[PDB]
Amino acid sequence: HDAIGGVNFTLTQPRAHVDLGVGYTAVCATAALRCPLTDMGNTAQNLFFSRGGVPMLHDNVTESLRRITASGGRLNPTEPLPIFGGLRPATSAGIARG
Amino acid sequence: ISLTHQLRTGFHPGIAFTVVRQDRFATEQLLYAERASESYFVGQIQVHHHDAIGGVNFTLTQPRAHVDLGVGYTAVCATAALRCPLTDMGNTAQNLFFSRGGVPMLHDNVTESLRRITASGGRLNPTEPLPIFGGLRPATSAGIARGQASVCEFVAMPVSTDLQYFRTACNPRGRASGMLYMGDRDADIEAIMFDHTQSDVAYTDRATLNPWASQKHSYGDRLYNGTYNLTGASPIYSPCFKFFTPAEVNTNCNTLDRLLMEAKAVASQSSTDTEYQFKRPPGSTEMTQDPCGLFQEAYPPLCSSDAAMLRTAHAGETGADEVHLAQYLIRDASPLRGCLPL
Amino acid sequence: PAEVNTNCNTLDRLLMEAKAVASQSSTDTEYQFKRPPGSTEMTQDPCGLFQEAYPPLCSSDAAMLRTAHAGETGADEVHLAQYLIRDASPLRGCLPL
Amino acid sequence: FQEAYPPLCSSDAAMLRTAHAGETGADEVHLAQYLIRDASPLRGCLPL
Amino acid sequence: LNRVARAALLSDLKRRVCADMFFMTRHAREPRLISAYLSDMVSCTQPSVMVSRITHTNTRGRQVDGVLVTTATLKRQLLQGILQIDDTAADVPVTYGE
Amino acid sequence: NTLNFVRFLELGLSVACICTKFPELAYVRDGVIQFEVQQPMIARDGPHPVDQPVHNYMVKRIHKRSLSAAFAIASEALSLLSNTYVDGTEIDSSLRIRAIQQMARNLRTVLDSFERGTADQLLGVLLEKAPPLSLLSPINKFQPEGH
Amino acid sequence: HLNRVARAALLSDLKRRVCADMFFMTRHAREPRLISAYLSDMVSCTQPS
Amino acid sequence: TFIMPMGVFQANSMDRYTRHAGDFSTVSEQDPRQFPPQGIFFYNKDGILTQLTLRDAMGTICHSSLLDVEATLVALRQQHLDRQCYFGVYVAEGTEDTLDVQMGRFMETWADMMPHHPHWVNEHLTILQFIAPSNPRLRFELNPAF
Amino acid sequence: TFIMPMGVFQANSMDRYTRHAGDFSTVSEQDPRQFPPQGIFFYNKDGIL
Amino acid sequence: ITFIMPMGVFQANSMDRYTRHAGDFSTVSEQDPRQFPPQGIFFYNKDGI
Repeated sequence: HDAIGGVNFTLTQPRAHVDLGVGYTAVCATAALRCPLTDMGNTAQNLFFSRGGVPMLHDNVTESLRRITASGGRLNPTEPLPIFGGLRPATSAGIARG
Repeated sequence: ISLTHQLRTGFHPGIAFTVVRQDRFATEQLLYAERASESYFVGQIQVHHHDAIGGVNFTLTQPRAHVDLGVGYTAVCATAALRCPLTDMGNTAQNLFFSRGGVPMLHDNVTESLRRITASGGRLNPTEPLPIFGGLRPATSAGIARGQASVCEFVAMPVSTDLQYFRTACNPRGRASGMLYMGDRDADIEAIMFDHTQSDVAYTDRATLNPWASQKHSYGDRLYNGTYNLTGASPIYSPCFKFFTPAEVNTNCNTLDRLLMEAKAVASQSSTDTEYQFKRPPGSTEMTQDPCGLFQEAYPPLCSSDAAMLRTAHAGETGADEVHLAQYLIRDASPLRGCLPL
Repeated sequence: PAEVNTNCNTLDRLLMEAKAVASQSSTDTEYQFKRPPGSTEMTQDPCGLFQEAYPPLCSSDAAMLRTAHAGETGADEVHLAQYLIRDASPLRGCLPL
Repeated sequence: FQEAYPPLCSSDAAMLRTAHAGETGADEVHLAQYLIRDASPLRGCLPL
Repeated sequence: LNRVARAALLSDLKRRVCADMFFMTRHAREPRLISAYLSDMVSCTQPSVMVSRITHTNTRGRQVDGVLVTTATLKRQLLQGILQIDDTAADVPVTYGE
Repeated sequence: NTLNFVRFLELGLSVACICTKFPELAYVRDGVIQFEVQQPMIARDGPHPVDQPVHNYMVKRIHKRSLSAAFAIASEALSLLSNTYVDGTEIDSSLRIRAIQQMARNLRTVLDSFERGTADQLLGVLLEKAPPLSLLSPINKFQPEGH
Repeated sequence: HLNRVARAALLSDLKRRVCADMFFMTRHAREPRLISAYLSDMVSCTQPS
Repeated sequence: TFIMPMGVFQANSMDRYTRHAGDFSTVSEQDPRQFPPQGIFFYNKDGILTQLTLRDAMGTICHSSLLDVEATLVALRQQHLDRQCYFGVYVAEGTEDTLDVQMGRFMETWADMMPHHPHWVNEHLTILQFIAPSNPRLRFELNPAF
Repeated sequence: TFIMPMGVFQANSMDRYTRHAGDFSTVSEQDPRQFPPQGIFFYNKDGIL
Repeated sequence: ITFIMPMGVFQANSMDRYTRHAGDFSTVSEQDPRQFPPQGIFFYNKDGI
């Protein structure tokens, strides 16, 4: 395969396997516990990321409700509210403990 | 002035303080090294004959060189034994009148009376003549103490502050900071440590523990931060200078490698020839391993808001009741758990 | 309601779902997003094949969450109207307190 | 030079004697009195 | 590493450095655990180049693998009941090589 | 640094697999393996239905996977190898030999990667095959036969 | 070549040696792995001649 | 480096709980565990409690540095400021009227002086809500004396 | 997956018992524990409350 | 050696109104000699009493 300025060789080899055991021929079991990767934190799930439900009749009410939900929370939709977007939470600074 | 009146009288003005105090301990180390840790080169001796009082001085000299011929790390040192504590865990009011340069008060008589009442109630005081063009050294000590006088600095903070913060390894600034938190850009060492539109990293539900010593130009930062240099003339070491001062940055190396680089024995920042834990004297070269300096943390020792709960009913272990009504007992969390008996 | 075929017996199916099912979260993100497309991480999943959850050490008042003995945590069940749910998750003796 | 040795006390020793001879009174104190204690050499010899 | 792994590693590292600090005077009463982390210390450094002709060996002939420098008190605590002596004499090279 | 070559057979994990070569593997559609197992029987009386010996016929099929590794050559290496811009002087012979040393030192590791990675694939498949012990042990114990 | 940190505390570290451990024998009739911690560290110790 | 809080007062009423009937009481009529603490007591280098109190902080707080706000103002003036109503921060002068016409005029103007809610009325906030980053007033709270 | 009930109030009167009379007393004339709870307290990854 | 010694001493710093296990040096009624100064000096001479 041609790349950079020269060539790249990709060496491939097909192979296949069969489980020739009548019963179960392998057993795994968790043994030790390492550091927990996640945080046992308190980050309330924000339901304002979802679109599709019947909206409230007055738009200002919905906007005020979203704004008041934003206070006292970490993850919130970004303020520009990008139409045609993922409504992803705003990125933050460094992570503390997972 | 009213603070003078109230703090003397026994009144409790609506603020609270957090103390910070730096201590030294003598420790015996433990080193391991592999076979080809250093490629070592030896020169050839040469002699200088130098005239003397009546005769001659021969100074034999020889040059040599050393190289690290190891791909990884070939030597690991670990602090092993706790020998004697070196400095005093005293109750030390830092005196801020050692600093000159701030905007003085209008009436010089009031400033003089304030200096008298501040040098009052305390040890370390500008000498009475108040020399102009001087270092304002404290009234020189007579015989020495039991340990180098370890200065304790105070930081203001609101009264209703969550006490649970101090029962673990906390940070005096109130908002945990440092270089150890990175990953996407380079100019985030400032966003973490000063931007208050973003939550605190450690306690990820609030901006900062106290808003009087965490923002860009708050009281605590304006008074202790080294970049403003307010206590420049004061020879007193400030134990919380290392928490409020933004460290210089080079992002070329990844975080783990840089952590290891900072982890070795950094040069001393206190005094081993001057008796009040003065600023590091020029030309002083003592190598000191410095934990809780690269993590920006301070360990809370066994202290209680009251002489009450400190000690309990079995002739052995100390008191263990955490909080009773409005007093409190902060159980020890420093590395000095099984040492420094009671 | 998980999609199910019922041709084979219950125990074999129980073992089939017992393998390390593929992950349904994210690892490199700071907020535990949905499973990113093209990520193949194989993780064993208990309490997902039994449709159950384990309650951790929780209480309605920080006062009873700890006892005054320089050691273990409190264990009283209900004081006046608060509560203290003793830990029953598999992490009884780990996760230092 | 300068500093000091001691043993274990109780003054209302109406914080002194109930039935032990061993390790008994150590939380400093009971009502309004003065309950001194213990830090020169020998712990636990010679029962009372 | 990604952010999350680094943060978890960081918290674990902080816990470790707060715990494993004065190890020779805190856990002085457990000789077996002392030998349990000395072996961790020895097996945590990478080796270096293997160029040599004559090396430091014991009387049997087994090549040594490092040097462990202490204070006399520490040396005695280790020799008393923690580490086991292998040999009391050594073979040492007696030339530089210019 | 001289990397050490690992042969898959020397590893203790080799005891768990029956390796065999098959050059025409790319033309296999559905490799099929067969079983025929009979079970014993005991005789009883009373209000029990008289039973008959049973036979079982089980059939399994092959699962196909693959292994791939890469191998790079810079442009200057190709230019030196093709002899397109050679000047016939001792200066470039050293460059050519450097390029060839790079190529060979590279190819050795590339070939070694297949040996080193067959063990990886075996671990992967064994993990994907093994039910947990905590379930398998009581299941294989507290039911005598089944149904 | 030390300063006023070692012997100005000659009464603050030594007088440790003014507060723990002591004159051997006979109240606690009950202990062999420290009785030779000033017994098994005071008999043989340092520099030669 | 060791750290200790001194004047911290547990505001929440549930936190001022005692572990039994009197698990710290008196003989006097007023159990003065209810009074806010004023000192901190820590074991010295020596096995010694010593005393650090509020009064020891006078070497740090009663300096003139508590009134050096000028640099803070200069720094604050260099950010983005939005036009806000000036109801609570403006002082006028009289117009030698009957003090009734003045009040009527002030009411008429006050019908629309404020297009929003003033920031200095929201004192109902609890400490947790005040600290939270969404609070707009947080960045304006720097000195304890200003 | 961890699950914690959060605002649950034990409705029946018999269940709101105290194991001792003086268990958690206060200075207020009304015990601030009869009120229905509003929060849940648990331990973080590092032991932080 | 020398030591020093005592008659009832007093504290100063007003920080000790605490309690642990109790019904106290108090009767049906109020304030005869108990909110008051300690007693004094006594001792305990040769062999146990």
